[PDB]
Amino acid sequence: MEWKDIKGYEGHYQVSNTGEVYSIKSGKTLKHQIPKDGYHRIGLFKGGKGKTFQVHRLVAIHFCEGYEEGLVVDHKDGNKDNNLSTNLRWVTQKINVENQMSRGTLNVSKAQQIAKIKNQKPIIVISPDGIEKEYPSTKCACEELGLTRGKVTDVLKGHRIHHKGYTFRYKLNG
DNA sequence: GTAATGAGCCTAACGCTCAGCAATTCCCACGTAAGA
DNA sequence: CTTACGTGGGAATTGCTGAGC
DNA sequence: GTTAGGCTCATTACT
Ligand SMILES: [Mn+2]
Ligand SMILES: [Sr+2]
Ligand SMILES: [Sr+2]
Ligand SMILES: [Sr+2]
Ligand SMILES: [Sr+2]
Repeated sequence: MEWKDIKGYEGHYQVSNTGEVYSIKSGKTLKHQIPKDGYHRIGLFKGGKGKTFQVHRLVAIHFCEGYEEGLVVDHKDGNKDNNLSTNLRWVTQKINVENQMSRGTLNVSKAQQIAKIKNQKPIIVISPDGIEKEYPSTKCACEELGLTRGKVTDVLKGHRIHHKGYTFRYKLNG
């Protein structure tokens, strides 16, 4: 098990390729914090003030060739508890995602399902006769009243004053 | 003693790349009324 | 006849969203 | 994936 001195904290702490962070003045080795996001963190103190660090970055920074600005540390096996240096590697955020893609575990349908709902802006229609009705979306209205979306939108933005006799205005507050 | 520190624990944010769908932008086509 | 103006389509863009990193 | 800051309690220190 290889040990190296934590750069910028030499003489105070040390790190091992297995993911162990040892303190010299404290005598013992810092216990890993494992939050809800599941990444092991620890706090390193320097001159009274202590900062929070990610165990896997510390390992990667000290035992992994490939570090370049903006790069991100990846856990090859997806096991965030496996922090051996051999399981980590400096990768490009694009590449880290492409891997999820390959494994087919990147989820975007959940966002889409919630966007189809959340992108709707309630509008108010005004008939030539004066009667008004509030619809859930410009789309919904156009369909019910046989209108064209491009048009209805133009009126809503003030680019056109009316369309097919009706006029439109957004429903504010809600 | 009292007080500055260090180890543990947590919460809060924010960026990457994704790809379906509502909202938008706006170039076009037509019929009609106005211009030279 | 040659422009303008008033409509009404609809094709190509934007922007939003929550997940697993 | 990434960083910051907060809180508690013990450890040490010593105003
Ligand atoms: Mn990964
Ligand atoms: Sr909405
Ligand atoms: Sr919205
Ligand atoms: Sr365009
Ligand atoms: Sr004439």
